[PDB]
Formats: sequence, C-alpha cells, structure tokens
Amino acid sequence: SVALVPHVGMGLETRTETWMSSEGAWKHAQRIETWILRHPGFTIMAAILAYTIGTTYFQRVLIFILLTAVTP
Amino acid sequence: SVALVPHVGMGLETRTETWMSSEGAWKHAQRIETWILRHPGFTIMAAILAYTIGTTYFQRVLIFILLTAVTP
Amino acid sequence: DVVVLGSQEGAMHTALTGATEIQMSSGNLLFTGHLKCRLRMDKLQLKGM
Amino acid sequence: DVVVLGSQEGAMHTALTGATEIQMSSGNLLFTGHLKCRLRMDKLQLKGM
Repeated sequence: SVALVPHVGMGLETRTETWMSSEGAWKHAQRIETWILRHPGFTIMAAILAYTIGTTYFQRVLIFILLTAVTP
Repeated sequence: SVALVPHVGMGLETRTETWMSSEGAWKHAQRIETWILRHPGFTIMAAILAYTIGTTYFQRVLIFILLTAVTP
Repeated sequence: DVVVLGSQEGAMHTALTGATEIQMSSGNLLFTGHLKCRLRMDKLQLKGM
Repeated sequence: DVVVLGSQEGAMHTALTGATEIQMSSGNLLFTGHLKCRLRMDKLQLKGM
C-alpha cells in the first residue's frame, strides 16, 4: 500500500522540520532492532552465511549488516 | 507504525489462502522494481560499489541485489 | 502543536497480511486449522451382505 | 467475497513523512522554502546625521 515508499530522499527540504521530526528514523532503527531481537535464529544464519561467503572481514561485516536489513 | 513487520514468516499456515492471497509478494516486488526504475543513479552507484568491493563475481551479484533491496 | 495521526485501519490490514482471517459474530465461528484423529472401526457392517 | 481495505489515512501519513507540511485553509498560506534577493541600497540616509 502506502505503507512504504515513505518519501524520504526525494529532496525538497527546507530549514524547518518536515513531518515526523526525526521520529521516523528512530522508528526504522528500533523496529529492525526489535525484529532482530525476536528472531535470533535468522541472525545466526546470516552470521554463518557472512562467514562462509566473502571471507574478507569487511565483506563479511557488510553482508551481515545487509542481511539483517533485508527484512521487509 | 504497523506499516511494516507485516506478519510474514511467523508460521501458523493452513491449507487456505491467508489474507492478501499472493498479492503482497507481487506488491513487494513491484514496488522495489518501481523504485529502481525511478532512481537509476543509486542503482549505478550500487553497481560501482559491487564492482569495487568483493571482486569475486558471485559476491558482486549478491551485494548488488542486496543494495537494490536495502531501500526501506 | 498537536496532530492526530488518523485511522490506521488500512495500515493495520497491511500489517496483518499473511494471517488467516475469521468470521466472529456469533460467539465464535473459527475456521481453517487442522486436527488429528485416531480412528477405530470394528463395530461396522457393510450395510448388509 | 469482497473486502474493503479500510482507511489508509495513517498509512498515508507514514508515507508522507519526510515532507514539509502546510496549512491550506484560506486559498493558500504556503510556508517553509527559500528565495534569493539581490539588494540595492543607494537611496538611503542614516536617519539624519
């Protein structure tokens, strides 16, 4: 629906706070942290995949934080 | 809000179709394809990053499809 | 200043996608879900031989 | 069977986060945004020397 495409980096800014006033950013971060906290097994699976593919340390950290962020 | 955490892989299935009946999946795919189609420059930036870091071909393809999917 | 955020009924429905629905007007009328019988059948003619 | 999906006013507001808001009751009363003047000042005493 209009649950997503939440008009973020479109441009059009100004000096003043726009709609949610730095609450949507913390909303996004807290809900993905909450979803990680509820489902630890997928986090462990993502960590194992990060350790298997890549194998240079920076690539591992990158794809691990990405597979934590791939949730819809 | 409740725009996300859309009760997906929780379990609890049955023989019958649940709520949106295979429309939410195509919803997700079509909106991320639409967002790629509107913003080509970030896709080019993600492709350049995929070519720079990683550098084994499978890792490149993986992190490219991930950075297309990292959008909220 | 204060701002009501509005009805989230649509956002609620978009949240509870992927969940089975149910009519509940008369107490309950619960649907789709399974159960497990063990079946014993001695006690059975063939409606006459 | 048919199902109304409900009001998406909350989902609408969650969509238009990151966008500037505006009061619009009397025609328009548009706010936050910038403009660019060039300023010429000859034509100016110091309120009397």
